[PDB]
Amino acid sequence: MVKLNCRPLCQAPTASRLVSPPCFICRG
Amino acid sequence: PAPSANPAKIFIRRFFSAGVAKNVVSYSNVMAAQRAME
Amino acid sequence: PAPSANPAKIFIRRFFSAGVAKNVVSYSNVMAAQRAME
Amino acid sequence: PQVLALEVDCNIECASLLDLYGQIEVSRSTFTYMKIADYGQLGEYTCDAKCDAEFGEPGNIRHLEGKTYDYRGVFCFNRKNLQEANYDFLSFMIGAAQRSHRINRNQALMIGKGVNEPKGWLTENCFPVFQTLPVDVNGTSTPAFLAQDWRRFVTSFPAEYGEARSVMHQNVFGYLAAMVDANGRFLFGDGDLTFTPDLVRERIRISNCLPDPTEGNTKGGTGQDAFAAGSFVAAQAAWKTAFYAVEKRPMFFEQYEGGSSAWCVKYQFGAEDGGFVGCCEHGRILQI
Amino acid sequence: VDVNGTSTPAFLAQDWRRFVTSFPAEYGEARSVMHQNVFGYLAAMVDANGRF
Amino acid sequence: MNFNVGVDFPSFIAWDGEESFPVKVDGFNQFGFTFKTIAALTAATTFNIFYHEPSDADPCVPGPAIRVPEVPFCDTVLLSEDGLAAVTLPETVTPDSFCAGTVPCMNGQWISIAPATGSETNAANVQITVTMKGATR
Amino acid sequence: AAPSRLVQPGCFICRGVAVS
Repeated sequence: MVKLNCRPLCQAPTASRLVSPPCFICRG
Repeated sequence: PAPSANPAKIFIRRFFSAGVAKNVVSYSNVMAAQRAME
Repeated sequence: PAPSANPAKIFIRRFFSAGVAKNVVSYSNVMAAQRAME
Repeated sequence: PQVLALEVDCNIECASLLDLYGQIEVSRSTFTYMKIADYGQLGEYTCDAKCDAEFGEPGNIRHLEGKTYDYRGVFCFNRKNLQEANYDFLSFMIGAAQRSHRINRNQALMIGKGVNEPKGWLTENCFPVFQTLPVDVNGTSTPAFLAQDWRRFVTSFPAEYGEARSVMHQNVFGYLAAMVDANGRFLFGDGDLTFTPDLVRERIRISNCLPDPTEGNTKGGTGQDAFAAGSFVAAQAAWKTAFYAVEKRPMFFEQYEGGSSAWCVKYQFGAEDGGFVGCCEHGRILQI
Repeated sequence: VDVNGTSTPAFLAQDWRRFVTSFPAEYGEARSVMHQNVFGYLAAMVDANGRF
Repeated sequence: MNFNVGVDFPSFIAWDGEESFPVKVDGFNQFGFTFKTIAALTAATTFNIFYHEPSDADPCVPGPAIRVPEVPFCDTVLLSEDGLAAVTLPETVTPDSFCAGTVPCMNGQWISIAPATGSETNAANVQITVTMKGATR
Repeated sequence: AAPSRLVQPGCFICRGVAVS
């Protein structure tokens, strides 16, 4: 009864944008 | 007692300067004293 | 007592290095002391 | 013919990104440590009136290890001018060695590339990297970096990871303190000719040999001075657990009898050290 | 909120100060819970000119 | 009671007798080869050792094959006439006996083995594998 | 050293409401 325990070798970067609240714009 | 005012201020005006930490003996003299030991 | 803090730390910073077991006399001096016995 | 004692040198170090990383000391040149991959789930919300249970799924305990890399060099003289000199070559040349090691260790620990040098956290590229939006001007879509980003970046750190400092080149701080609103007022330090708060309280340690996105302080950016999107600006990490720097033996100097051919007294120096990135989840990178 | 042409939804600081102080007073003390990112979405807000 | 020795010193095929394979050694710190033949050899066989570099197109696929230099310790007197590391399986190696060896200094991220010219028809009767040591990350 | 410029950030305000 064999059990495997596998794992990656080459990692991948993690890019993500950093959007911020937009310009205050009036509701009128 | 101590007056803190010596007449030795003739130098620090221009002829010497404060707050630079000058060495006490010339390197020529250091080498002469070194070589007199051999 | 035991101030442990002597002004002899000038030399270990760079002029010397910790944990090397440097010999106490130059090899030239040993050979000079050797031949001086004959 | 009136030689002075003046020794103007005019050379600079960096800051030191060393007291931040977690310090560990090893005697021999091969250490090993454990790691908890994941606790895993154990037990579900089973129903009632069921004389049974479920084994769940066990966790995982990885076992890691890392080496320590060495640092050596050589320098020599001619033994003829060293006896007549108007200076002391050794005490200067020795002083020239840690200055090379202290600056090489710090940079390699930052940007080291794999083999025979500790992998720096820059080239590792497992720190999550956050890139900022570009802006519009006269239709053009130049990339920029506003104060609105900096507050967003520093605040987005997970609170449960702990308190984390920030590292950045001073040209970025000069760029931040010199920002202007619409009217013309300054954003920080309104009306005192200088904005300089105590960095230790804003937990922002400063340095000088980071990638420095504002090239020579000349790329503020409106036209052809754009930040050249894809450049490092600042980093933030709980350093006492995100990166470790190991030390084995400080530098040593040993005369090399043999190879010295009665003309060339040849000294030898070396040192051993190393580093490795721990859990690279505590720590993020801001980018353009 | 209205933007150039479309009607993209948003969330302004004025919309939050209006919500918290809109709780029936005769209910006792009432706090609020939010994700860290949401709190990190009110600090970095800009007025018309440049100000936080 | 044998353990899952697979993790904690895994291994991969480096030369199956017909084609080579690049093996990544970045995740680990120490490695070595385990030569093993399947049939009696005819003459001394020589293999070249190659180290790769991360490709510019993709950072975890190996690029071109550069040859690793040779490092003498003190006792070395042959120097292999080229300054380029190479292994040489000697004659009279019966096919129930393995042979161990490794380079004293790695470089890059990958290592590959290939039969040197002249001994390309005998290398088809040998097998070369790589086993690493503890994982850095 | 050659005279280097000192370009500083201009009036930077918006990222999503570009004027007509």
